[PDB]
Amino acid sequence: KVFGRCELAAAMKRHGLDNYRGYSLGNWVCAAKFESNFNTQATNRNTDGSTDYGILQINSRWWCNDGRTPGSRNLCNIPCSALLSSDITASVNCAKKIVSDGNGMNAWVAWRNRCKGTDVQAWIRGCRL
Ligand code: NA
Repeated sequence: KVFGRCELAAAMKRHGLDNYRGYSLGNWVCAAKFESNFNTQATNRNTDGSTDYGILQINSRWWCNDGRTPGSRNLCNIPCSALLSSDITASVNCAKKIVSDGNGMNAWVAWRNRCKGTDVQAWIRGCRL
């Protein structure tokens, strides 16, 4: 599923991401835009052989099991394919654990390089939220 901007904002708000650990909703929509272009089916391989999955590009090195990342962890206790679903529940619940791990949203390289320090509230402008 490719989400609309306000559609994703509304679903993220309903799942409790607005101001989660102090990050306003615009931060999460900005992160999703530059991580996956709002596409739940996005995948990208990393140099170490791990793979990033879903709308927030969650990494199999630490967070999910894809059966092809030996020696890795599965801290969200999910198969990585669950992160590709049109239902974003698993992605959001895993993201909540990531952002709580001490580095905040700096865990997402696209957020640090393209969202941090910008007017992130622009990403929810116009939405009925
Ligand atoms: Na893993």
